[PDB]
Amino acid sequence: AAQKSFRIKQKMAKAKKQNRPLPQWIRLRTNNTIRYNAKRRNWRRTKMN
Amino acid sequence: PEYVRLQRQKKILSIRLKVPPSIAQFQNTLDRNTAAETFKLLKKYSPETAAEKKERLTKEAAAIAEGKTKQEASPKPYVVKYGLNHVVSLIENKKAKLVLIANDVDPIELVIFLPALCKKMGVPYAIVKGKARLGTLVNQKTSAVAALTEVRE
Amino acid sequence: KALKVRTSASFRLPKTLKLARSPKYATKAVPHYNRLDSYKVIEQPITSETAMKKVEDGNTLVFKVSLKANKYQIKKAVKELYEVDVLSVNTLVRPNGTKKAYVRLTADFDALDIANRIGYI
Amino acid sequence: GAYKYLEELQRKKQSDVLRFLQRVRVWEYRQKNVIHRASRPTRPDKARRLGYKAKQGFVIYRVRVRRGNRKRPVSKGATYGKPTNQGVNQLKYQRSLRATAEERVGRRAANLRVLNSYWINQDSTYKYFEVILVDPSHKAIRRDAKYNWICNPVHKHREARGLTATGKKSRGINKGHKFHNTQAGRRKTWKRQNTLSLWRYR
Amino acid sequence: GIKAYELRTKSKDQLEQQLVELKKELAELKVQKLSRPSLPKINTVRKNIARVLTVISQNQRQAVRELYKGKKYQPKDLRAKKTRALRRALTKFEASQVTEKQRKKQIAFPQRKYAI
RNA sequence: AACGCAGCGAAUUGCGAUAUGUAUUGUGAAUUGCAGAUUUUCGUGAAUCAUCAAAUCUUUGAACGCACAUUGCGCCCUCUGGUAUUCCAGGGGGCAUGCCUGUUUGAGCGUCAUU
RNA sequence: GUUUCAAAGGCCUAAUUUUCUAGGCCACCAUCGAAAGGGAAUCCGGUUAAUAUUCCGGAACCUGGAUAUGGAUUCUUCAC
RNA sequence: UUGACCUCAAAUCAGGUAGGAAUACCCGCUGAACUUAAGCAUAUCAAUAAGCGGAGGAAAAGAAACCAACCGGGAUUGCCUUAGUAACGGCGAGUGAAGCGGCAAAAGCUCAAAUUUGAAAUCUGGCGUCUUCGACGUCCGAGUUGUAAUUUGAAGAAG
Repeated sequence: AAQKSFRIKQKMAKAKKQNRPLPQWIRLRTNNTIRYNAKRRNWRRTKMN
Repeated sequence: PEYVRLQRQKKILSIRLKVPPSIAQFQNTLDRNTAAETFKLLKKYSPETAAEKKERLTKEAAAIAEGKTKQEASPKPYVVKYGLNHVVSLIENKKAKLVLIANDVDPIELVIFLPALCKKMGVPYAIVKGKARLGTLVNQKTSAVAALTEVRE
Repeated sequence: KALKVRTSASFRLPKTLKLARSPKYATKAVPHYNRLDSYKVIEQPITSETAMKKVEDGNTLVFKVSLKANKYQIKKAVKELYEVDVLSVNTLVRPNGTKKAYVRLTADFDALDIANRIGYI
Repeated sequence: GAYKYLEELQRKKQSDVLRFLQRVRVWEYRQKNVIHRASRPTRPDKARRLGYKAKQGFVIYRVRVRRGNRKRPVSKGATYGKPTNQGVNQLKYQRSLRATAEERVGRRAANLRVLNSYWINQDSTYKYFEVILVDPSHKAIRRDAKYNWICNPVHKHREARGLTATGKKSRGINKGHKFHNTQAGRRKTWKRQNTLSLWRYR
Repeated sequence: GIKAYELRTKSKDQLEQQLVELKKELAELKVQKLSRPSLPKINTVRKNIARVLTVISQNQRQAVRELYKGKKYQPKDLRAKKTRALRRALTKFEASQVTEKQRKKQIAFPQRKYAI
């Protein structure tokens, strides 16, 4: 909202980096049952704070 | 301050109310001229300073090793008696000759009954100003009571 | 006897001899080394395609700077490491949460010549 | 034997000498604060019979507490229940005013440990008590074997749990046929005899 | 790369030069990291920075102990940690310190041995 | 509790600008999805190993200089810069509250002796 | 409850020219509360795929530090 | 004019100490109603849930101001019995112990109140030195309005 605080901007900085798809080289690991990232966020669908 | 207003009003509150005869007798204190002669006497027969006790114990250790003599060595001390529980026992057995009681003990209950005890046994006693001044002759801050028993001829 | 004369009707706290510290043992034992060093403040040189355009034209080199870094400290850090006299400093915090410091040098030192020395261009 | 004279003199409370001293002392304690530090014991005979010793470690504290009953704190006397529990004004507190006095000084002086309390004086609005304390961290109390036991970790807040002289009276812990429902423990005894004990072979 | 046992014998000034030289290598490799896909050389050099800082901190803390040895009262970090409850509780000198009346009681009538 | 750290990780698992760890001890050659070394491979030594007694430990929190929808605003000692006991910045060390034991300055015709 | 039936302090000049000591005056009192109230001082032209009263060019202004040149003032003086 | 004493203060004085967490069990305070009585008000659920304070590996209790009426037992704690009994209760519904007896385990003790009075004999801190959970020596302070030794009712003290 333009005039925002530093404590708020620090949380939104995380939300940028965490929101990204599953890297491919992890899927070739031994045992590994993971396929796609469950914890994923879109701005229209779900909100943060 | 509040502590100054307390002690000044505590002086007044005791005076305005009718005090009983048992508390009232401590106002009858020893006068200035007679008192000075008493403490001139009692500064003789005063106890040992800490250095003079160390002087005596070195003389004790010398004579015991080479001589072997206790009970007569380092003569017999003539000294003033002090401490409340210590002094009360001497008055109870008719041993004390003179007694000096303080006028400003914190609870009066401690020292109020001593005038009645000395009456029954027929012991000379005298209330005197300054619990501090009884302390000065006995290497103490405050003494409360100070009595005599033994004295030179 | 003979009271202390006093004009005022108030009574205040008389100031007393306030004594200083003089301890028998140190609480810390070992004094800690420099928290923020010259190398720790300025971390990386930024090599985006926009930054190359500023180095040639504007006479300004750009850095990725650590958080907890004043414009006094960044001016001292660049002066010590690369041996250059700095003109001005401008700083911003990126959206990802990392500080960026635009640094403009004086007319004596060329930004392009020092750029090829450090590594990138 | 000076203390024995005070032991007998204190009992004669309605005398001329003591009713004077009682009224002079009770005024002084009102002007001072609710909880405040006392320099020496007011009753020197009474203190040493409860384990007081004049040396570095032992401490005395005066304290004032309100008289009368406890009131039920519900607003406007609205209990919300059956007629049995509608009482408000005539209900009473289960611990004594000694225990209330002993606990308040414990919260102020947390580092100290409570040993005992004794009655000084009273009026219509208040009662007065003098709680004696012991410092466990001080090295005189730690080394000397007579007063070492108090320094142990099991004696942390004796006043709160009710392990003092007044506490064990209020709990009702005495040997006798009169004391069955509370003796070992009131809730402990209830928890024992309201329980179904079953073995492997019935 | 660097061994820890080699850094024990060195003086105070030698470790200070060693540390400054390692930081310059770390700075130069971070420039290479953005002009190259992969670079596992960066891992080994920053382990060596941690090795030197560990050796310097030991020599200082040893020197503080060396002067404080003998006397009462030392820094709280250098004292015995253990735990809170044991540290406040009584020592082995204390508790065992029993009164004078039960010294004479223990000597006179101790627990004697017997059979049958 | 927040925010960070892997050659390529978003989560989980570990750790704190010495950041998937450092030193110390034991075992004796791995780790492995793909790289890359290091040759350390008859060794004072591989390892996401076991072990664990020396250290590091961001910002917080009982949370402690005063505040805290603020990365807000001060004060003291100390070394280095800009001409500097007083102004500006930088590196380091400190300043909460109640209660106890002692130390040093004190307040009160509360009260004692001496000029 | 927030100035009370509290012993509630922080502001200036020398002394001393070790930089630590002396002068003094004055006194019912924390701290948070407004990105529309109060409030020290910046404008024009240019430039980016996406930023600007914040970068570049050119012209100003305030607050806090230091300080010396010119001018003014001075035989009765702090201007006519 | 100078120095004491008693009460009360101040300091970023020297050195210490208290808070929060977890809460199965343990020690206290506080305290309901649904329900049962075929209704409902004493009663019952219950001296219980929720709420508040405080501990430890255990806690509490404990060396008789006891139980008995026998040819008398002998600190506390728990298990088997006593007993669904003696009592309580709109004597309705319902509630309800303890002594002896047999076992598991057993351990006893300390202050105050007397004068060392031919010697405050006692203790904290400071400074120094050692074999450093301490010991020895020395200097102020605490304290005679009572710190050591001596004695605790089973006794015990002075000759």
